Amino acid sequence: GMDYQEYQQFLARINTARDACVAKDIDVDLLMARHDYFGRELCKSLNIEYRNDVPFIDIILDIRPEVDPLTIDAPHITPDNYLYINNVLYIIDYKVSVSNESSVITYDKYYELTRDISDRLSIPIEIVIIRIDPVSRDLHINSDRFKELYPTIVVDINFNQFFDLKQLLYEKFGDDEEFLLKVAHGDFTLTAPWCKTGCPEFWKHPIYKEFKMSMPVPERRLFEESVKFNAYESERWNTNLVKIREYTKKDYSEHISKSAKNIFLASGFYKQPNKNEISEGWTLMVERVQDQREISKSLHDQKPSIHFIWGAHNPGNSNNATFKLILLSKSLQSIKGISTYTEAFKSLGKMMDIGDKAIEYEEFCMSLKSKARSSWKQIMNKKLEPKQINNALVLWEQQFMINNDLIDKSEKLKLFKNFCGIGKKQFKNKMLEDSKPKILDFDDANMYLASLTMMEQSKKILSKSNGLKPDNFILNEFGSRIKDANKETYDNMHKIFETGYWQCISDFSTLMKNILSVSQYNRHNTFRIAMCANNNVFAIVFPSATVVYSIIVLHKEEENIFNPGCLHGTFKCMNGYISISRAIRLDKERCQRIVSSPGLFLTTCLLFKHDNPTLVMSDIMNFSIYTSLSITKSVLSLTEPARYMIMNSLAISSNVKDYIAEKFSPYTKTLFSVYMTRLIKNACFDAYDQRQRVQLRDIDYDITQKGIKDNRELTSIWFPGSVTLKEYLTQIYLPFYFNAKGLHEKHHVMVDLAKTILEIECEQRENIKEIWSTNCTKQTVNLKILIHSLCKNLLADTSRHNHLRNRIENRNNFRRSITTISTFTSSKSCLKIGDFRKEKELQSVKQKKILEVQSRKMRLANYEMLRNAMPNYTDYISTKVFDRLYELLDKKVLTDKPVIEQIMDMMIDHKKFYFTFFNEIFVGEYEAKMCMYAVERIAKERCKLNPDEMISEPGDGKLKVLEQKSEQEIRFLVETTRQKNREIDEAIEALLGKIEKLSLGKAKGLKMEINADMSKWSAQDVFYKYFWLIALDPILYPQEKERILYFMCNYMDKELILPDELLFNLLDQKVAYQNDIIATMTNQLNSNTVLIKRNWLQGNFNYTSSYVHSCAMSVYKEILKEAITLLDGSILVNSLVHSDDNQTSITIVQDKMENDKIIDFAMKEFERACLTFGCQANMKKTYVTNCIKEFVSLFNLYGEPFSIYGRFLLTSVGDCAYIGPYEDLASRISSAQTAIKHGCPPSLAWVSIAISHWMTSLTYNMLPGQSNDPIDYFPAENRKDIPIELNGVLDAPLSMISTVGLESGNLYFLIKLLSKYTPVMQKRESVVNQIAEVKNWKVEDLTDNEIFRLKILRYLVLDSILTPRKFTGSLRKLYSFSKYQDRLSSPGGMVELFTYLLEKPELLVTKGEDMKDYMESVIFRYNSKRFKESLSIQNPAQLFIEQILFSHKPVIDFSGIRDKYINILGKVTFTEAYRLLMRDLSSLELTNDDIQVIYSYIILNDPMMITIANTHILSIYGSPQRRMGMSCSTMPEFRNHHSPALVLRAYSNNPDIPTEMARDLVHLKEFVENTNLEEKMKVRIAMNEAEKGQRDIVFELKEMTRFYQVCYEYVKSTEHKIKVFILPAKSYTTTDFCSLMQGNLIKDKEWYTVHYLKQIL
RNA sequence: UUGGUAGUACACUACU
RNA sequence: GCUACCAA
Repeated sequence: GMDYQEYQQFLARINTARDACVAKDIDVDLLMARHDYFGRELCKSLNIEYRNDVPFIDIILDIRPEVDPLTIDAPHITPDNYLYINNVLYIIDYKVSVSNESSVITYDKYYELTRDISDRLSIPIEIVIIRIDPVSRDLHINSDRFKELYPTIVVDINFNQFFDLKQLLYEKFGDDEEFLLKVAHGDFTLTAPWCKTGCPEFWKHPIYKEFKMSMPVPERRLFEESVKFNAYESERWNTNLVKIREYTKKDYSEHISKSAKNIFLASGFYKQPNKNEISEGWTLMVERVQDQREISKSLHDQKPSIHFIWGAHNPGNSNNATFKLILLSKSLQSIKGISTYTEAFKSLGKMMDIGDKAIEYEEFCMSLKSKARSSWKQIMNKKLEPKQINNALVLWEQQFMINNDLIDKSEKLKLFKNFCGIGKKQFKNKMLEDSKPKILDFDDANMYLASLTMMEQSKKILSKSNGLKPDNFILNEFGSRIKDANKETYDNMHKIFETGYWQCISDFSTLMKNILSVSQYNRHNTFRIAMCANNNVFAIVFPSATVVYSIIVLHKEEENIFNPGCLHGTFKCMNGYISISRAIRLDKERCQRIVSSPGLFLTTCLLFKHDNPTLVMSDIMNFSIYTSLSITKSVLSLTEPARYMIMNSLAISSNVKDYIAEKFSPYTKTLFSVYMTRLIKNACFDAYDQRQRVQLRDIDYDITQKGIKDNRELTSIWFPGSVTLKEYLTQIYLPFYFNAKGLHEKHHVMVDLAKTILEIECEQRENIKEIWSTNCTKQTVNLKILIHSLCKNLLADTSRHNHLRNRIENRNNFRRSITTISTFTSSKSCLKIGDFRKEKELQSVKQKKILEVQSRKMRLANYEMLRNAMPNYTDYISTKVFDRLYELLDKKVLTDKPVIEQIMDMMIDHKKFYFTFFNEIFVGEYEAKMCMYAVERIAKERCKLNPDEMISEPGDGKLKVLEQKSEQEIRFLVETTRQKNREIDEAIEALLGKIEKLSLGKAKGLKMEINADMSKWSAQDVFYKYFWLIALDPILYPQEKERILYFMCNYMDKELILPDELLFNLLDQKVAYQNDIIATMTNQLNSNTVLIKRNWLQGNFNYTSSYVHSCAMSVYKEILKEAITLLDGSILVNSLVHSDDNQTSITIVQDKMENDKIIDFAMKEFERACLTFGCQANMKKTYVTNCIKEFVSLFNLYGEPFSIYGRFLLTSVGDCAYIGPYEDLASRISSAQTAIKHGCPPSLAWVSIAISHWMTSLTYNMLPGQSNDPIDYFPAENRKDIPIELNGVLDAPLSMISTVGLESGNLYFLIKLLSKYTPVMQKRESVVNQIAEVKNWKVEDLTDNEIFRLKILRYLVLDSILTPRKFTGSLRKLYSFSKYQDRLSSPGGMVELFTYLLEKPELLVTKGEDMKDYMESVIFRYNSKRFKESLSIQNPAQLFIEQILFSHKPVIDFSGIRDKYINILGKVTFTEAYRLLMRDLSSLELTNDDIQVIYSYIILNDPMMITIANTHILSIYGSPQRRMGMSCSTMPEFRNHHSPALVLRAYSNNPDIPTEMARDLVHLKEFVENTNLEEKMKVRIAMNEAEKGQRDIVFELKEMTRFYQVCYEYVKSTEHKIKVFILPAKSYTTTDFCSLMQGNLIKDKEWYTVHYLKQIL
């Protein structure tokens, strides 16, 4: 082959090389040698003279000696060789390449540059590129004329020696990162392998053998060939892809064409909504429902539409608590007549009859309260003895003993067993496996009329004036701003607040708050009494998670009550009537929503009514009060399907028939549900009849006006009136968001989920046999089409970023320690398998002991078993992520080597996988999490490159993309139709019988929007298809592929673990063989596991699956395009993909076919496209329009963006962790912020903000006149002037609130001061200038309020403040906690660890890359009280009520607050904290320097706060204008290093442990010494210990922590988040965004232009 | 840890 | 579950 001396030299250089530099040079020399070697052998075959390089002037001098080299101006190119024959100049170049790319550039360059000289000399110059493929050895020559001179070229040439040399060089430097960078060139770069060896076990894996045998022989070879391929060692990175693509090209192209030709087979009759479709669907629905339910036509089977009866108040009587107590007692005893429970009721009134001894009652109660309020903790070891007060046995305020002297045992029993339903079961069952749930007959005539009268009656009663002042918190504290935003909404509030509706719901809320408060400490042998501001309504809280209660209403006329279907009986008493509701057993989470309901109801009504004069508020309220309060499964079964039913009904193409027939399953237990089912039914019919008004006709300015200039011509759904399209959509989609979470029980959501999973698995085992098919067989993939489409997409996507593998590694921290990755160190749940029999069986015993004790303590009248019955029980426990990492680190299973390297190892080591449900809906092992991390993050990055894949799109990016696509599509439709008819239009407008002939022949536009949904995405996918996605991937090495595929093989052998909960119930009633799917699939409860093969579990492979989804839509695009060119038309196809969400947009212009046939064609190919890739498009849900896009609950209407922003407003009432006034309010406010960027109008945002305040204050009894109300305790004559940190009212422009939330409260206050106290001459200056002028301020001139505020800002805010502490862990399952306990018990353990952390203070804020660092930082965490509390799951209802009940107890650690400004035993009450705060401030004065420090930490430290400050000062507003055409704009960056963890270590002073580390460190030190800190805490430490006379290791830790936490939040750069705002115009800069925001959020009806007087940022 | 004895604590309170 | 006392 090559020269031998030359060969041995290369072999010496390779052996000697120690540098990427040296090795790189060898690579170049090998290539250049190989190129020369070819040329020499090539020239020998052509029998011409060999020349390595030849100047072009020499070519001329040779063929034209008479030409003047000084005047010819020859090009500056150097061809390898040439040949002048027959007056034709052949320019030659040799290439050794498997690709033609080098040749194209060489040709284009040479050809272009030889044109000038060709024309001058009259010499034809032919450019000849002679290439040889070094693999096949085939020659390729472009020049047809050169092949005529050499029609037979033979080059017996062998490149084997060059391949061996290259291979030896590359093997030696394979791990050299620098080598890969230099060698790689230049559209593809790799990194070092993640592992050395592959996985031989893969090739023997039965599941691989299954995957193999299922393919034809060629595809087997190609798969094994593709796995063993690696781009690093190959000529090009894409050879494998290209090879496999070309092999499958024939069958692919035939599929595209065969499918495209189907356009001519379309009948044009596609699935389509109409009267009959709806009717027949409904018919089939009723049939199915009857099989599955027990239908009743009887009203007495009715369930409560609302868990509440109500009556108006009585101004004739007193509203004193004690008065009301007696009033009820007497009213109960004076019940007249005989009925089943009247004797018990009278007895109850007797048991709370304190007679006239009210003063005794009060003082007894206040005595008990004072005691309880004396302690932060609960009172212990002091028995509560009931006091005798008249006939009543009083245990506590409004708690009464169940006195057996005052009630017959026979009557008492009826009350519990039958009325309360406590301890009763009627098993009228015939076989072992025979009792269906009962519902009302929604389609019965009279049953409907029954529901209608309830709605009618409730309107007659609640519409009436409540006869109260409308005044309330929302109105008094936010009415002003709401009115200025929009007077209409202000008026609408009053309309509501004046009615019985508002009072009724407000009463239910207050009473429920009190019911819950009261239920907490209620005992098994006591009842309790709840009251509210309405002196006619009460609640009896019956003895015992849940509350059992009955509402009691006092009223004058007997039928004058609001009875939403839960009245038990109305009774005549002494001075009128008394009504009692059925006993209600309601879980406390529902109860908490009831408390919140006034917010929901107000929000709902104002929303539905907003800006619509056709709607009657009365009608709105009657509907809204039920949706707000009917917190039931009944309504849930209606609001979900309503979206699909109604939308399908008005769609171009859809399937109402099937959706209603199969999936609509009403649970009409209440009358309201029956009433609502009807509204939905009519909605569908009404929807179809106005279908043509929604869907656009044949139409640029005619299209956009429809959505922008939205006129009100559609029929309203839930109440009489007319409605715009937007408003129409809100009525359809909003109701789903009324629904509460967890309306289903614990046991019942699991069981349903378990059964579906198991059923699907069982179906597959017995029917699903095939993996591949060409006819879209159920749950199959078209093999060759998958392969070809993957190659094509893998090529296109990989080409648009050359450093992809690097991107993956860096963005997902593959190279870094596992201990530095959030998701691998989280507090999420995780699963581990092992032997925990003893632990659990001991707990089984200990649990039953505590059960019987409490069960024995009654003045009233099993794991071990499981594991004896189950031979194959896979034992397990659920721990936390960080805890499992600790354990594995501790047992040296894991290490702190790069995470990706351990993942690779884990893919071989973990052979058996397990998953289960929660205590991402599946919990997996930590090991499972590691493996899938690699696969999904690889996919993640390539999804980001793929332009159609959107699950990878960061932030709010989707809403902006939808808009860009739809504005691109309106353009295409318009311009394309205008250009196709330019000539027809000209002939027409030039000139009625001959105009008509021409107007038919013109092209018609077709726009269709496919809003699609995929079916059983994860449960019925063809998981095998992803094997190719891995094998074909060029960025993966063979060793990496082998391990990944071995994992995926194992993954298809994974097992689901059935929670013991499911297994008990079945064993409990297992007398013999049973057919329940759970027992069936467990070999009759032999195992607690089931093998789950084909179902990859929901949430685990989203990116991977979403990438293939994109591939399926790329085939779809090609089919539609080919189909339309057969009609010589134009087409634009766009597709947006998001796991099981798909929005595909088609725009067509053609003149040979009716649109109905194109629609019919397009949908069938959509269905087929999904199926060929193993996806099942769901046509019950999938619907088609020509104007409305829907994608992941985002809309685009005729080009304009649209969102159901209401859903965020409804969640702004319940979302908080219940920690404190400031935190809770912050949490609730962020929902209003979200709604704003989603298009919420100004006035409705304020209502949300108002409600948020109310709920927050309500939680801590801080409302006006309430105990913890701080107004009187501070220098302020208005809530707006009291700080936000002390639960003051928020005061700031809405534009500012939107951008920076609660922190705007202070920021605005500081801005008011600048506007007031800077000199008259400086007022028009920027912020920085006005802050400098603070040194010329007079503190003495400031008002008391202003100094109070400033003092708080200075000494408290710098580095939330009034946060209650709780006495509370139950952390037995945490491995790391047990170790923390070993260290507590160890003699010097903890001090040793505290010491270690002070030495490495980096660990106080971060977690080091080191293992030891991590393990020791975790043990440390446990020393924190608040951390340990986080690990235990907490019921939000219990968090809510605990906060209420402890409101008067001392829960403020003021000593923790006070110490921070110095240079008392235990806890304190809220109210006492206020007082202590004021006192301290009085003796702590405020200087001009202090005020500057305030401005510098708040304003000047944040570029955002500077900008926002300037925007408010320097702005001036232009005249108002309408809102027309809203646009999506991304929020720009305002703010302008290395890993914070290491940077902080360097600080404690060696940038070593590059130079840039010092660069970081230098300006970290500047931040320190300017606002001195290093010297501040050193002094602060020295003081504390000198006072104590001994070292205080705790205080030193606290100080250090905050010192370094300040540094941690200074160093770390925040990655700019993508958040998109709907605005009146487009924002192109930071200046635009502020002006628009500032100008868009002031008035509902109009918006303003905002200009500025000076520079801003 | 086991066994025994005795307990297990609090809001609304309102123009109505 | 938590608390106080007692016994091992």
